[PDB]
Amino acid sequence: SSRDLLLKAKENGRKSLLEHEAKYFISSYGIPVTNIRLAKSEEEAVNFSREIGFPVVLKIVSPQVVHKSDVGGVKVNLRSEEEVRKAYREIIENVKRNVPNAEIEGILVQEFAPPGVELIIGLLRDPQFGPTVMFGLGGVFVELFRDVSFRVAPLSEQDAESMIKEVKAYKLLTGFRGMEPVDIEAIKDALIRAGRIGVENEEIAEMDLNPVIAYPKGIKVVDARIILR
Amino acid sequence: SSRDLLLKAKENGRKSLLEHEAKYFISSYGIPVTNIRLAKSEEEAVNFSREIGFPVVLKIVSPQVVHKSDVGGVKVNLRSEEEVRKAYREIIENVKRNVPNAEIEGILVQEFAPPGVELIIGLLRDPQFGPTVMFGLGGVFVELFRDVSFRVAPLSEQDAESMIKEVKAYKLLTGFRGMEPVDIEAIKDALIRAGRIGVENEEIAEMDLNPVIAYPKGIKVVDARIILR
Amino acid sequence: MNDLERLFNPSAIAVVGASKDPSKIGSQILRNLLSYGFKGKVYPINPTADELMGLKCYPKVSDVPDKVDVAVISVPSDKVLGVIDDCGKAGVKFAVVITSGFKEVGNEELEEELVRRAHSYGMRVLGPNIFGYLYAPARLNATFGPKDVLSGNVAFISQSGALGIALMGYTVVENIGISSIVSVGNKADLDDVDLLDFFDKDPNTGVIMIYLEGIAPGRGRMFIDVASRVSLRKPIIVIKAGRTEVGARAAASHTGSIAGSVAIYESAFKQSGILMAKSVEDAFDWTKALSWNPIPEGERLIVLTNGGGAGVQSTDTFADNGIYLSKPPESLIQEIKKFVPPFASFANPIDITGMAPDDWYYMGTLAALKNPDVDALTVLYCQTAVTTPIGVAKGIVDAIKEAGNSKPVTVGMVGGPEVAEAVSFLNKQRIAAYPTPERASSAMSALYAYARARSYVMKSLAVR
Amino acid sequence: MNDLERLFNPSAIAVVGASKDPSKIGSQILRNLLSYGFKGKVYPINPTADELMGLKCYPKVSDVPDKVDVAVISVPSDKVLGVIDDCGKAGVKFAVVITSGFKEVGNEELEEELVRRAHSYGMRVLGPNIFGYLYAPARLNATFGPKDVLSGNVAFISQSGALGIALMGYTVVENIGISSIVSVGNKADLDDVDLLDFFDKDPNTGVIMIYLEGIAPGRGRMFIDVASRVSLRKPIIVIKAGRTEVGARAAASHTGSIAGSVAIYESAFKQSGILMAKSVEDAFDWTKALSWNPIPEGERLIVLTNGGGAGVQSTDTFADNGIYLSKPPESLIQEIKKFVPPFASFANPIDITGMAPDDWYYMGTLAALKNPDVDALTVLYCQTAVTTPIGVAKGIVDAIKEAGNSKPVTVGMVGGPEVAEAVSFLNKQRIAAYPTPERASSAMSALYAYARARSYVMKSLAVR
Ligand SMILES: CC(C)(COP(=O)(O)OP(=O)(O)OC[C@H]1O[C@@H](n2cnc3c(N)ncnc32)[C@H](O)[C@@H]1OP(=O)(O)O)[C@@H](O)C(=O)NCCC(=O)NCCS
Ligand SMILES: CC(C)(COP(=O)(O)OP(=O)(O)OC[C@H]1O[C@@H](n2cnc3c(N)ncnc32)[C@H](O)[C@@H]1OP(=O)(O)O)[C@@H](O)C(=O)NCCC(=O)NCCS
Ligand SMILES: [Mg+2]
Ligand SMILES: [Mg+2]
Ligand code: NA
Repeated sequence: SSRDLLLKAKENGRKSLLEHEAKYFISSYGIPVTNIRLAKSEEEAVNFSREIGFPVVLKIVSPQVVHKSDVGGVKVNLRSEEEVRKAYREIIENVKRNVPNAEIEGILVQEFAPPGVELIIGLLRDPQFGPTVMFGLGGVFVELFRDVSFRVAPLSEQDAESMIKEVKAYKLLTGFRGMEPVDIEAIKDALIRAGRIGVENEEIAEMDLNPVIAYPKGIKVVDARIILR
Repeated sequence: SSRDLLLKAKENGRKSLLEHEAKYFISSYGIPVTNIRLAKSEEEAVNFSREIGFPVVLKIVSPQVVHKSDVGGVKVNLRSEEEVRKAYREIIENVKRNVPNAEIEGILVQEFAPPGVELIIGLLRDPQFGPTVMFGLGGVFVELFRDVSFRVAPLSEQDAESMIKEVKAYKLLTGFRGMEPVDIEAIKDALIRAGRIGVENEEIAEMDLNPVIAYPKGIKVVDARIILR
Repeated sequence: MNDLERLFNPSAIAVVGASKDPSKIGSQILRNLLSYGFKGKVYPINPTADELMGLKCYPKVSDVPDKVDVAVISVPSDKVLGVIDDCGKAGVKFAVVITSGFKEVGNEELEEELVRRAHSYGMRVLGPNIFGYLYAPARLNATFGPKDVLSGNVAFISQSGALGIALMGYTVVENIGISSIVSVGNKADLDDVDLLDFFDKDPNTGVIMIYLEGIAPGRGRMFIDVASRVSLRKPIIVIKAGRTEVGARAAASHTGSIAGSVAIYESAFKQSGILMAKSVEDAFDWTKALSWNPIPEGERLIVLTNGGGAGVQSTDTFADNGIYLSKPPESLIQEIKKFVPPFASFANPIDITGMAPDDWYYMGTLAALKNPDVDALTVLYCQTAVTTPIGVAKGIVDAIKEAGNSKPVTVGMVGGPEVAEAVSFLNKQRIAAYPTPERASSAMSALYAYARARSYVMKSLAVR
Repeated sequence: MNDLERLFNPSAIAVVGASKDPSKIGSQILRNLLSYGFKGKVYPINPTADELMGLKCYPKVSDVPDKVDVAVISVPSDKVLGVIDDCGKAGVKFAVVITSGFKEVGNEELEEELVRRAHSYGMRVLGPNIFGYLYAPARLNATFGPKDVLSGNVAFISQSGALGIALMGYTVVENIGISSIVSVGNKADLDDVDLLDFFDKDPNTGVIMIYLEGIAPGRGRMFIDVASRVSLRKPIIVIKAGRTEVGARAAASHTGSIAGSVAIYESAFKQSGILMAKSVEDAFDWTKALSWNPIPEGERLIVLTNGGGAGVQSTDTFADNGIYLSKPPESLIQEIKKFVPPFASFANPIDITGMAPDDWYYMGTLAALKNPDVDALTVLYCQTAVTTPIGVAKGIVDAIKEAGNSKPVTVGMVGGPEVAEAVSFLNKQRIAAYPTPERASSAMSALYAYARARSYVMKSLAVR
């Protein structure tokens, strides 16, 4: 069961899932994720990156590092094994130098994400209403303008559709200069499933699918955070 | 007098200014523009390119080009005296070729515009209120969401400041992820001058400063269109 | 128990804390119970009195030779637990605790113990810190508020004390017919969900208005589930206290509670089919229209006006509420062209011009209501020299009757004292009438907002 | 030709089209003129009558042995140009043209000829297609509207006929004191700009309320210039007809014109320091408060309430208008702690508890108003049995008198018929009182909105 990931994390006194575990968990619910492998060796990364196909992105899986980029734990666009290979040591040094307290679960090999329209799907627990799903467009629209919608879970198809249409940046989903309309149905599906994750798993205090890329066909979660309690 | 640009156009039955002329006219009112020169000869284009500084954009100047991109009338990122001479002849050879019946005013040497926060400053004539200034954030914020503010000219400092703070995308001017706060005093200053242009020049029917780029210090109008009546 | 049938329709009610002194709260409640005409047994309870207001008085509820359903408790907080014990022994099912001095003044322990003790005897608690409750079908006024209300189908639940008891009086002024008034105060036990469940099943109640400051932790899901199903058949209007951040803090300290999230309450209200009113006046205007009208079957809303300016005010008000007018059906335009001049407008609003006499309101209103392709009607009147306000009003009444059907109608009338009387005349006949075109248009907008809210709920409950 | 002194203050006025038939419009105007008490000379003009209403009648204005300032013309449009010529011959300065059938029915040609010809005689035109005008300081009622209005300092200009004449009656019901009513109708010549200029210099007028459908092409700049300068001393409230896109088209069709830009009108009003009302109710509520109060000198607004609920409604409403309360001066809290219980809240609103008797409203209002760190007061009252509405009102009256200053005050009172009477009582004293806490708060917010509007204009006029 995918619940084993939650149990393992609890047993190890951890209060969030590691990035790859979060995506496995999410994926088990039918929410599409960018493909990933956890590299336990310079050799395995380079293979996993050979396997997943190219380019790849590399970053550090550690229970101890949270904002990765400013610690130098994120390397990118690595088409050849050799292109990657320097990155494996490159990040290792950078985290060793700046987080020697940190535990190194391994290095993460991340499949590439063609650009698209970015989205946020969140799950929180409101004291009154319990598991609540939130939606908004990525970048400055959630982060700066706070343009988000909420629905108390479980979500009906009506809930999902209307909360998408509700945000001010909604027209970013229906075609604009240099961007086709994206798969609204696929967004709705993910919103509903996010709500289901909250209703069913009491051990999850919070979830953040950010960023999520919307395409004309399908969506893909690029990064996922799952907080435990 | 910069009014000679308007009179010249009127006499030739043109209903708008050429893009270099609109910039000169705007400049004469103290609105900053990206630096440009009109090259008469190849030797001047080269000398101007050194004056303006690389990289420069080269584009044909003629009243006949509906679309400058597709007559081979625009070469980009020219970084040397060599490349300037090269493009200076490809354009003319290609534009003489594909639109021979077209008076070549010259070739425009244009300064590179560093990236920043894009704005729109506009001027229109309302039947009730006459010359009115329009302000908005660039890209999707005006074009898709139509997030704009208006003030009837002439503008006071109070009018300019409040109309900036009034648009929903205002926070893009006060610092966000990956971008410093920009020069609001410069923006106010350009808005007031845009109003002055409209009040004073009855032959100008409308004006669009778009894109305008705002930096931590100052702003620069990249493109300007002026319609006559 | 979860069933409140015998809270609202008790056979016997005790008033604990009534006094020889008629100024005390218990005595005021007892006085209201008798004057409003309760037909069950009333048992005043007082340590020494032999009788109060012509009724045998007992020192304890447990000494009453009868099954007491409801004990209305009006003794100081330090005596309440004692009275609960006695009520518990006597087998009382509902304790209506008037008394203040509990969670709202920081004494949490006392409130939790009040509830704990009540429940150990299977007794439910309304309150504490409330002004009581009224239920018109049982001729039961167990409040110390006004002695009377207009009878009707609106249930009003109030978490606020002072505003609650004052709005109880305001219903009379606004001609709103009441089925029930319930003060819920501190909501230590019985709360909105419990009451909504009762009013759902209550055939005397057609509309539910709630002044709501907050919902208890962990109670919100159940609230949505219950309100949702109620909204399928009965409109719920909520006046939300603290719907701005600063106001959320303002209600957080008046009540003994932390402020919940504004945005999430608003989504919950949307998922529940609930209409959120930002003001008392909006809530009462809407309650009135929802109480006296069926929901519109469709979107063919017609506005009838003798003034262009009033008609444009209405148009703007409808637009702000997402309601857009469409050209009227050709058959209606033809019906009306039979008596209006050529310089009349038919864009919708239908402008019968400023020289319209009284009877054109009768003929116009009738034609619109009788027409198969008209779903709803807003009639606007500006007082001119050529009309009488009361004549226009009687024409609207006669046209509603002669049409036979029930389509929603609202009326907006502008003018001097004669209009104020005509408006009052219409409201006393349960025709939703208002002194401005914007209020008449806002009231009709609520009828449509409710149709749309019901639809939101129906679609959300769709079977997969 | 641009001074309107003799329009509002004529020595002599002719009514052309009055008749022995008392039902005709001309006759109705003449009756209003005499019964409202005009003290100058009135000249009925009729082809055959020797006298009308005991006044000597002439067949032509030019036959009158006197200088006629104003001619009120109530003859069919096919007769108007002839009367204009005779007025012109007689040296009439103002033609007030009641008559309909000009630009609003598609006959722009006739309208422009009317104006052209009037101007050739140095005569201004008001209208055409209007119900007339009223100027209280001259005891001049030249309308066929209500025969009377409450006297005061509000000038009301209306582009709408039916809504204008109805609102004229509504001012009485809403206790609004009037200095002038002006129907401008088609605005073929004299318009809002011309009128603002007069009311700017009129010491009888302190507030200007306009019902505005549109401004003429080329006229907007002059409108901002004049209105902004008026706004420095006198508030202007505009009810804008067609403030939504949908409504702008509807107004664009009602008048015969292209649809002005919604956004640019909004900006023009802001640049004018004008308060835009979205409704009749808001416009009248604000007018009352602005007519009867000075603007606050600072932002230390106090809300005084005998119940949390009303206080939170108030707080939310103030917050929706960009008004945020701050802690009361410690001197004030100390003053009020002399009589209120310790579980009273002093966060602002100052909650003196539901147990507050009538006297605490007097003491509370007096303490707040006399305090030098308090700039304005909203008093909120929820009717309970421990008080009387009229006692609370009289307390407020006495406190305002005792304090011997003018700080803005609004009052919100919630309850039954006794509250309606108390509110009516306060408004008859020119204390702005309302039957809900949101309306009292909205009205106080209008005073702040105006102070901020005036400041906007002052800042825009600052010398470089
Ligand atoms: C409940 C409250 C009104 C009681 O105060 P009170 O009436 O002045 O207090 P008293 O002690 O005088 O009243 C209780 C009466 O019942 C009697 N009583 C006391 N304990 C009793 C008991 N166990 N059994 C029966 N009667 C009892 C008292 O003797 C007194 O009667 P009396 O006049 O014959 O002596 C008061 O404590 C309170 O909470 N006030 C605020 C209530 C409120 O406003 N709530 C709603 C906010 S909207
Ligand atoms: C102005 C209006 C009311 C006149 O209609 P009317 O009173 O039915 O018209 P009449 O033809 O009867 O003329 C009125 C009187 O003026 C007299 N009259 C006509 N021409 C005259 C002239 N040149 N000089 C003097 N008196 C004249 C007529 O004889 C008549 O008097 P009488 O009854 O003694 O014959 C009408 O044309 C109109 O415009 N109605 C609508 C106006 C309106 O509603 N405006 C307000 C919009 S809010
Ligand atoms: Mg009309
Ligand atoms: Mg009109
Ligand atoms: Na209180």
